[PDB]
Amino acid sequence: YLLARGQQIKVVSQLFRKCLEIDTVIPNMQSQASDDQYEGATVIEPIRGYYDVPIATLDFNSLYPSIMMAHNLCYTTLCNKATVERLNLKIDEDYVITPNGDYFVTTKRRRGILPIILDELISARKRAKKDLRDEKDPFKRDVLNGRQLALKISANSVYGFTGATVGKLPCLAISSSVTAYGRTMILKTKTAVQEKYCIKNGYKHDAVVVYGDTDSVMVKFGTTDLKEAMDLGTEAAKYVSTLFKHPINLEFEKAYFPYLLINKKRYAGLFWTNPDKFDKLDQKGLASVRRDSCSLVSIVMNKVLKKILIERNVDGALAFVRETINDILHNRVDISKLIISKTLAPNYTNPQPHAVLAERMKRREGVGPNVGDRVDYVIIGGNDKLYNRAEDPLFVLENNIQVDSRYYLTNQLQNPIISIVAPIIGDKQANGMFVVKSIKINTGSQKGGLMSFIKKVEACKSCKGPLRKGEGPLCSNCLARSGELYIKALYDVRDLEEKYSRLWTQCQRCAGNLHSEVLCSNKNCDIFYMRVKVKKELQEKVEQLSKW
Amino acid sequence: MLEAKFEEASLFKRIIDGFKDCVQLVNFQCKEDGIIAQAVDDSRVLLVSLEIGVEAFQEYRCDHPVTLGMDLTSLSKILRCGNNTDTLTLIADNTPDSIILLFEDTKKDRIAEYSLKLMDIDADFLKIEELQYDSTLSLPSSEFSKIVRDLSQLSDSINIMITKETIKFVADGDIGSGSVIIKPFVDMEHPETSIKLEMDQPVDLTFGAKYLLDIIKGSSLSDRVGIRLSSEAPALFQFDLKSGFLQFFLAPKF
Amino acid sequence: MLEAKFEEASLFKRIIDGFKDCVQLVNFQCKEDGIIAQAVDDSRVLLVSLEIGVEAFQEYRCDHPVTLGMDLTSLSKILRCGNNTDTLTLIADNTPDSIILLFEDTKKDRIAEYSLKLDIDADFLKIEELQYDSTLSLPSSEFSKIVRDLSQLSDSINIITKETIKFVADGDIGSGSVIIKPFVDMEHPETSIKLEDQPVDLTFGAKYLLDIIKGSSLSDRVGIRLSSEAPALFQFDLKSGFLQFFLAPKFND
Amino acid sequence: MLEAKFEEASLFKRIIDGFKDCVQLVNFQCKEDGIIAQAVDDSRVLLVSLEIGVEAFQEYRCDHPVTLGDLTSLSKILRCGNNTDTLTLIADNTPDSIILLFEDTKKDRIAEYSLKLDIDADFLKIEELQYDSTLSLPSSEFSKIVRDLSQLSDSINIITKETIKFVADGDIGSGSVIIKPFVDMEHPETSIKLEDQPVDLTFGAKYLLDIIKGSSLSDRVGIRLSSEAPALFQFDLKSGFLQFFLAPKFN
DNA sequence: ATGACCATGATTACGAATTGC
DNA sequence: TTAAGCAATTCGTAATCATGGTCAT
Ligand SMILES: Cc1cn([C@H]2CC[C@@H](COP(=O)(O)OP(=O)(O)OP(=O)(O)O)O2)c(=O)[nH]c1=O
Ligand code: SF4
Ligand SMILES: [Mg+2]
Ligand SMILES: [Mg+2]
Ligand SMILES: [Zn+2]
Repeated sequence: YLLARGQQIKVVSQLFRKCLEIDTVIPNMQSQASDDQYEGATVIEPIRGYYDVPIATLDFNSLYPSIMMAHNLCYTTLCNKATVERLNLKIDEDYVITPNGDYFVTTKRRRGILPIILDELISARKRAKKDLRDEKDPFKRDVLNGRQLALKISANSVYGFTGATVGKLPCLAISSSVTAYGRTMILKTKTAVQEKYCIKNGYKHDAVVVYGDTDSVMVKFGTTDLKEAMDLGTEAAKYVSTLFKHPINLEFEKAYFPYLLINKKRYAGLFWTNPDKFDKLDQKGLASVRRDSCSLVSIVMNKVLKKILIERNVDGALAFVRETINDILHNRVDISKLIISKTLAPNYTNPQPHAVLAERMKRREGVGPNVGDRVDYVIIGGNDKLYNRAEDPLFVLENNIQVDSRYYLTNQLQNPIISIVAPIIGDKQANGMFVVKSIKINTGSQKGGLMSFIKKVEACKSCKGPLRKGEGPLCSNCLARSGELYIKALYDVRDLEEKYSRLWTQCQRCAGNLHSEVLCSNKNCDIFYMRVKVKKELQEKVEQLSKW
Repeated sequence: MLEAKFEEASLFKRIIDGFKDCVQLVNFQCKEDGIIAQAVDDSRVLLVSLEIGVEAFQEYRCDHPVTLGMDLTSLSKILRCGNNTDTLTLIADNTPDSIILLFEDTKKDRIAEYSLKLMDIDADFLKIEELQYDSTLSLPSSEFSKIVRDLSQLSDSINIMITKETIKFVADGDIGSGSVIIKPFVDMEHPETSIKLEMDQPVDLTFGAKYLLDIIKGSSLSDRVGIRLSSEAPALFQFDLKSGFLQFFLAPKF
Repeated sequence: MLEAKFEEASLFKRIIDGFKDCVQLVNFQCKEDGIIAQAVDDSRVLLVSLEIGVEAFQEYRCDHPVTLGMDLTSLSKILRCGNNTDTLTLIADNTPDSIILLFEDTKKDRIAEYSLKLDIDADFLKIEELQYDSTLSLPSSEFSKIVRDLSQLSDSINIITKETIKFVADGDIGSGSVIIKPFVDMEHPETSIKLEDQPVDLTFGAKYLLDIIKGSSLSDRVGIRLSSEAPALFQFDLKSGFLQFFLAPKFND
Repeated sequence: MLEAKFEEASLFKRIIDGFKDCVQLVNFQCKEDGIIAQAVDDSRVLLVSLEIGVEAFQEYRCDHPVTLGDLTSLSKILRCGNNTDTLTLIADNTPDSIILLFEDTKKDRIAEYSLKLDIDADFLKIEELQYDSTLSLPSSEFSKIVRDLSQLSDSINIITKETIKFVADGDIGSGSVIIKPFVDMEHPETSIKLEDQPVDLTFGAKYLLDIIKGSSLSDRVGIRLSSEAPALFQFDLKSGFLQFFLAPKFN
């Protein structure tokens, strides 16, 4: 069942078991047609900017399961006004009302079964996290993290199933009640941590809730010190948990010394769980940790955030961005780093690039990616709509068709880099460095409908003077630079031949064989898409050096 | 030092707007006999090639072949800032970092000195491998533009049938079809309305309308267009100038 | 075959200029005396009726009655390909599956043949009102002006008192009232305005009025007939026929 | 009761269309002499002041001084006015709306419109200052120059040695246009005026693009520049003027 | 001469993808 | 017969609407 069935069958089995052990029968409620959406959470406004002050982070321990098991929320505790009036139940002792308006009964009347299921799931997650705590290997650390992450999905899948209209026993009352409770709880903890930690009570600064993501509140205490910020965050989380029901508990999880809040549900910073060394560099929602963006953007954003947060030198970051722009414009970026992957869908109303690509591959090759497969492509240059400009990276590598470098500069790399460097250097200074001051039109080995039977008049060098009737790589006007252009060409050829040798010898070492031919189709190797590019470029540069 | 003083800015404005959309970055080669610039679109099926001889200009002080990395959008923005009574002059120093454009009005008035930055497009200078075309037809440019427009309104693939001395356009779309059959016309009153077909070879070729929609934009410079067609060689659309041409090279889709 | 040749290509264009915006699909029923076609909007508030006689043709031959229904947006594309010196000619065979439009000149042999695929299974033609309580006539450009002026202030326009044409519209930003009286001393047989029984007071929908006034291209004089609790008649005169619009009023109490 | 009778219906139309884009809510303070109206821009950088005299109306009663507090609604109503029409403003005592009578020479065509009028105008104290430079040039020339130089940059640099120089330095390049006063042509309307101290200010392009929309009331536009005060852009009327106060950019 | 009509930016809407709780 | 939830951003393409350039008048 774990491979051909979703998360509903697990909660169904748990519910049936707990019911059988409690003398209860689950009705066969005919599933309603569908629904649009009910009211979820209330994500706080993200005060954007660059924050060098340590921002503590306080989040809830399994917010929705804690809310469920804290208020006796279940199917078997769901009363209404008529029921409480007929039974004459006292308020606040026998029955309670949720912020959504629904009625439930306290644990004094009947213990639910969703609380028991959630107790089981959180007691499993506790040991799954303890095992990660007592573990050293980073790969095994990630494995135990994935194991823990799958035990908090099911604990949240309980609430999801109670709120899932498509599926058996859809009780939207309980899902709406837990969402209302969560919203009110984050609002109350924001108010409390802004009230207690201020000037009047005897603190240095005014604590401000910088950002909130429905369970967390990134309070900024103002103290530039980091250890003091961690201690204050711990004290604040403890005081807040003091003001809630037993299963609920706020915990100080992390601190962000350099904090860059890009937008809503999008930020980055340094993970400080210890006041002596940062753990990692987070990237929430940014185009680097996404999958519908070429890996070049990911690498560039990683390096830029490393230079800005870890090393704190914006000048080097801007220089690297300029170098990357120059590489993009001059076709100095490998095809492997310009590959965008998108998950195919069954039906498409608005045509998409990967859908049309898969259709063209089926029409051309003989078989294409079915639904659910991640189709990868690059954006070739053209005039028509973008969905008509997308090609298999192997087809591009074979046919040598040019890549739309301006597209990758403006549509892929411009916006994320701008959004991450603007809070530091301003909007205009950040956008100025994205002007196209240089271009390299390849127009090479593209023999096709028109790119065939065309000449290259071989204009002069360093001046492009068409009056090159006199033979030689230079015209009589700028002949005084005949000792520098040769140096440039020769050093280009040197770099290219060194790289070519390294790549092909490396391919032979990988193939294990030396006396045999290496015909490798592995397109997931970084050196793939690069050996052929370097071979072509070295061929052209050597043919250019042969003019002297 | 290049100093190309024109006679009227509208000439150069139309020259640029004729192909500012298909291509966007060109290399203008100001040599010792005028200006010449060729480029190819990103689809690599359209090749624009412009030649303005020194006769079209009024003054030409360029003594050393210089190159200008023109971005057509910025240059069109600059040219839109010109009047219809100005003698636009393009000036450039020895090593050009920027180009100067002066729309000095004939009557003593406000001179308009704009300094447009230049780039280095680092592209190759191409040239068509010539061949005796199968049919070199001449046709009034306005009629050709109207034909392309109303036909492309239907479908996205226009076909040309040059047979038995009657130029024929056909287009088969989803909503229907459209077939224009113009006979070879000749008259003494209107020299522009002149169509003289060549029976050298019958030509049945189909081009994408997405490129003819850009070809027909340079229809204001030349009152008549010369279309050279060949079943193997790529078709040519020549818009003749006062001392040059704005000829496009298009290849039938296949 | 079906041979219907218009005197000028620019006639069919203006004829369809009224349909294109409001009418989605229409089945043209050809006869031996001319062409007629009707349709109703998807909301069933406005009814269009086309009547084109032979007198607006240089030659007509429709021996057998024909019935073809197509799209106006696609047909308008075909009609826009017509020069001001060409002659339109509808061409359809027996039981047509597609219509053929033909443009020809008179000094240079230029044949422009366009095909157009054509059926909604609906040929409901119903007209009931033949007597209205008031009849008026005014320039087509003047009425459209008042209509588009009043539509800016509200979503409805109320049009009739003794010997006066009143146009009133009340909305959020304010109100607007235009009162036009028939007598004019201009002595021009076109910009004149006539009015001929019982007071009429009915409010219509602006959007429908905007779609109706777009028929001002067919002629230079539109007649408006009003009748309480009856769809008004918005007719545009034509040399051999007319294009009349039947817009139903709104319940006001 | 306030009852104005515009000489031409197109007059008030051009008057409102010259500034209906940079401001949304204005108060028309109508008095015995005429109507005064001023308001700040939505971004609070552009100040406009409207002045109309009794000399531009065929009949102007204005019994009591009343304040007329949406430029969009006024423009939508004024759009109905045709050429052969005499727009008549009508305001009662303490009004909540306003009648705009579009009468015609032919008394068989009458069109009246009512427009619902609360604006808390932060009334500023405008005062005639002694500006460093006082020039005047044709309105079509200035509008053309601004439309030209605004494409190159968002900021425009404007007089040294009795000669103005419009310069705009952007990213795609820079543009320069020289300016010399002259009255050589018999017609003066195409003449350039200029009068004390060198001045070099820089204004945002967008506000200049909104101001040049006032090139529909007069064929000339006067410019008064001061290094320590916002500029003065005024278009002359037969019975008043419509002036603009633009705050320059930072140095 | 006056808007007419075609062409060209702003603005809105929604599909599609992915990630954040 | 079977499928956890919602909130949020970003990008592409179309539809619609304001506004200017040029033409029959
Ligand atoms: C990830 C995820 C989360 N939710 C909801 C449910 C409540 C909130 C809290 O989620 P969170 O990942 O931060 O972790 P959390 O459990 O709250 O806390 P701890 O790691 O125990 O401290 O988000 C969900 O419905 N489906 C999901 O897949
Ligand atoms: S490209 Fe990769 S898989 Fe192929 S030979 Fe080189 S290293 Fe091995
Ligand atoms: Mg949490
Ligand atoms: Mg969270
Ligand atoms: Zn040289």
